[PDB]
Amino acid sequence: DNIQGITKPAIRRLARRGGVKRISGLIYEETRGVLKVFLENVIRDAVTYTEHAKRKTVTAMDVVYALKRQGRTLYGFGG
Amino acid sequence: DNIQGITKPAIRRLARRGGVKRISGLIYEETRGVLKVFLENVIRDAVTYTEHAKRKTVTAMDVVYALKRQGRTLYGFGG
Amino acid sequence: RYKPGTVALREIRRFQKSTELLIRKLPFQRLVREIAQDFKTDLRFQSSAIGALQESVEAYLVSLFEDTNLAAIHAKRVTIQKKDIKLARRLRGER
Amino acid sequence: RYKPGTVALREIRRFQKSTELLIRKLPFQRLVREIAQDFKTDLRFQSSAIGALQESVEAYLVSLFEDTNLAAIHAKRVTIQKKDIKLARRLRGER
Amino acid sequence: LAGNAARDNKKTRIIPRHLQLAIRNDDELNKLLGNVTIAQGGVLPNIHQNLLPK
Amino acid sequence: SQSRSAKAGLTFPVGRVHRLLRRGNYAQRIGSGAPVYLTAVLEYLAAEILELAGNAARDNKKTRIIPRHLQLAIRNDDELNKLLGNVTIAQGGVLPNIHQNLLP
Amino acid sequence: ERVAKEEEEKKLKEQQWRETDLNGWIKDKRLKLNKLIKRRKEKLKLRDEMKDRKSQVSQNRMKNLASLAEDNDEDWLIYTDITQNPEAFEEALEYEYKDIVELERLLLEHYDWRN
Amino acid sequence: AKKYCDVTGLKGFYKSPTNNIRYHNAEIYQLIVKPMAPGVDQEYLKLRGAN
Amino acid sequence: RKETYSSYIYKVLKQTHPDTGISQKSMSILNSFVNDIFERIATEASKLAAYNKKSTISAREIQTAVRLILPGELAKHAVSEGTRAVTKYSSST
DNA sequence: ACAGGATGTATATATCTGACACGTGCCTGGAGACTAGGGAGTAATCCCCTTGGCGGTTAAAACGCGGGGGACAGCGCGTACGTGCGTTTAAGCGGTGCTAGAGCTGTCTACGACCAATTGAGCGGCCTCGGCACCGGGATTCTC
DNA sequence: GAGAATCCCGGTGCCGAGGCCGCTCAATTGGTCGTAGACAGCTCTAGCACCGCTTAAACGCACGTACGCGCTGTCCCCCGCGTTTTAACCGCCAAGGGGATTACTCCCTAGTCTCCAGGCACGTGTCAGATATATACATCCTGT
Repeated sequence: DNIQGITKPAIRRLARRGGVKRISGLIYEETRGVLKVFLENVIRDAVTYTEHAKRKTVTAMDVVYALKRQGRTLYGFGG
Repeated sequence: DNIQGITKPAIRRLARRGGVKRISGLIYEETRGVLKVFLENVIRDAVTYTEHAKRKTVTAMDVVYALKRQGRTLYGFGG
Repeated sequence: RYKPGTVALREIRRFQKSTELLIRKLPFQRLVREIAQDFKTDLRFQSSAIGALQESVEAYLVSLFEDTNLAAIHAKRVTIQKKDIKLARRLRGER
Repeated sequence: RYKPGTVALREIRRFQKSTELLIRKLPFQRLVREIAQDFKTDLRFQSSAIGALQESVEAYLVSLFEDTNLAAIHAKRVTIQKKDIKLARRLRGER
Repeated sequence: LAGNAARDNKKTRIIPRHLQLAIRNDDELNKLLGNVTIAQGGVLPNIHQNLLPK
Repeated sequence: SQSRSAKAGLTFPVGRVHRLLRRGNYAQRIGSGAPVYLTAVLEYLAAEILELAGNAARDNKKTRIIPRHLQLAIRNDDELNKLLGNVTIAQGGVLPNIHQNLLP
Repeated sequence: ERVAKEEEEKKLKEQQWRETDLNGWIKDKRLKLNKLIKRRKEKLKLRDEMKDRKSQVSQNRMKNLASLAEDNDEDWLIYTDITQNPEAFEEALEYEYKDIVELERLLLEHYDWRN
Repeated sequence: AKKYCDVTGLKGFYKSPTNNIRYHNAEIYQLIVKPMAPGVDQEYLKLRGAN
Repeated sequence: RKETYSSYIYKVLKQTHPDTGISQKSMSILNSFVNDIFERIATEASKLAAYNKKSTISAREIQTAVRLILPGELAKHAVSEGTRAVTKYSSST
């Protein structure tokens, strides 16, 4: 039950940070699919990075290069 | 007549190459505007590139590396 | 009492007005492990890596909600639909 | 007599497989000359750079145009407008 | 891919249009080279169905 | 004797960025004006960001610098947003924006 | 047709007033043109003052924006009125220029290089 | 030595703090010194050898 | 000896806002921002050095790269301040 | 509708912990003096390519005008989702033990820069020719 | 069933595509050696598991209305085509601007040794906030 382990009122909270008034009932599972393919495309690069690092622990450096390379660089956690 | 070098059959052809069927009768000016801003970005970068090279003509090599800076890289005219 | 639409503006102001995380941590950690063990089994993860994944999907989702709401106003509507999401994903560039 | 729309898709097909240059050399060459006037004076060019400019511009206009066509049909319409163009510019992210 | 895009287009010479369809028809090379643009090859033909009348 | 940062009137280090340029394999030869030019550019950029961040922190009537103030300073400014239109922020939030027709 | 008839009646009354008292109508039209020019100058001054990031108007805009980002229908209208109007200001300036042109036409009906 | 305005050649009262160009009065500054392209002040300063 | 820019931006914050403090997450924001700007400008200067058959990076390449990276008002102010700093450093006599 | 007993407020104190600050010891990279090789500055000079401009053509752009398929405002069924309330679940904490492996250090050594000799791979240039560009007659297949 | 309008097929002119040759400067072969990397060894930060507990939130469900979506009339604004105007294309000779290349002096920066202090790891204090006590009045909510 882990694909919809993140829940629908949390999706509403993220949507109402995003400024949309009314949301459908059929947008939850497609946002879950978008989220799933987004983390797939991120931790594929992150697990290649930690595979080449001769490490079993995924650190903050591998994930931060993984979103740096896709044009979505993130500040603060790169220290 | 300065900007009027490009004309109605030209952008009709370009919109037809966009696969559109019905155009509006005064979509003219904003297309002229985005035309203007795309060229002035590209040849501003080309002018800086040829200024640093002490080359007071603009070459093809400069503008294809200006596009490759801009993320719209061209193939065939050097690189 | 309130008319339907004023308290929605109040909570949308409250959600835009704050900076807290909106995704539960343990289902996300479980999701990260279950989506990572197919690539490589018995992996270990860093807590700040999970926080980085948290803030990345939060920024991606809220930006996605901006341009899908822009698709909603573009079609003279208020509620978003699935074709608004597909239009935003296509016009963003990815498939 | 004739009906509009079918000859429109007819020379859609006629210009679809042929991949020729569209906009003439001379007026766009003059426009490139006057748009480079204000940055540096007495600038010359060469014929390959002008062709590179033509290719980049036609690529940009096509890549904007079927995207704004998709934005037009998503609002259940065929004719394109101002706000379709602004929505395409906002969703592609030049703003 | 340039060769098999050249055989079906009745030409024994490879033209940039043919390899344009070769890189627009295979998905792996399509998003391998999605940000690039090529020389006088145009666009692969497609027609969306509500533009098709009747 | 004395450092090159006070010789050029700067607070950012010069030998540090000279070192970081040296074995960063950008090129095998590096001139002398390169670290002082980079140092002055970094000076101006950090000073501008700190000016706007301090104005936002004072605007919150709160005596520290919190990344919400950094987000406010980044997105309120025009060309700082243009320079930083790609980077995602840590613990920053989203600027308040409601589209006009949603107001009744 | 009622609005067109009212506009024609207003035009006939304006023509009768211009034929009856051209001096007073010309003075009133000149005063209206001067008021329109003063409003256009104030709008251009506001547009120039908004362009300065170090101006006090930009600081007040940042104070109102953070006031909507740190801590009702009227506050909702204030948030609607604090939006960026780059093209709306240009359209309002074009409308004011058209109004000034109409005022000059009404004055007619009834920047020095040496410095 | 006498100080002269770099643009007009008249008497130079003020000097700009960004590009070290001496100008005559306000309208010269607002129309020339502020919006000038970057790379034009150098051959303005080259005539008196100040680049 | 883990190396970071904390002290320097502490003082240049202190010459304009004396009664203000920095959070550690914010501290990391300015550190990562400085490193990102350094990386972008330096790789553009190296690319422009490799442009012209030139094996040396000097101040002119970095001035051109600053004019390429930054938007216009930031660019003109950055080259003004950098030119003033270079002329201060060169005339050390 | 009023009285009576609950909290609420105020305006001082008091004690006490929490999340920031500041101050100090001590190492390794910055500064200075120095040589010397070499990349860069600079003048000359060959000659490639770009710029101007006859003028003649002619396909392409401009104007205009009938008209019809589409934008767009208005309308209305209904259904899908807002709004609010009761029940349920495992989200968050925090406590801590176990230990995996991230990180650091010393030692060995095998890989790769570096200099030199040298030869043919591979680039500039020249030349024959055939596939596609062009071109025209006619089959043929959408369209109204 | 007319009417263009693409597709097909045969013929022809043509120009870059491929093949060949001179020869240079770069690939390869070969030995030296400082040293980065492998690699074993070792300290201990931190990641994993998990027992149980408050409860916010997730889940579920009922009610209903703004709103998605189909229908529709109407203004009108682009579409299609004919004519006319205009400048794009093309041949093309020509002046010379301005890189390409070459020659060569020289300032400029890598390299090395000595070195010391600026800057980081890790200590010690300071108000901000929380929490109380106490004596009244004040006020509020409820029952009588």
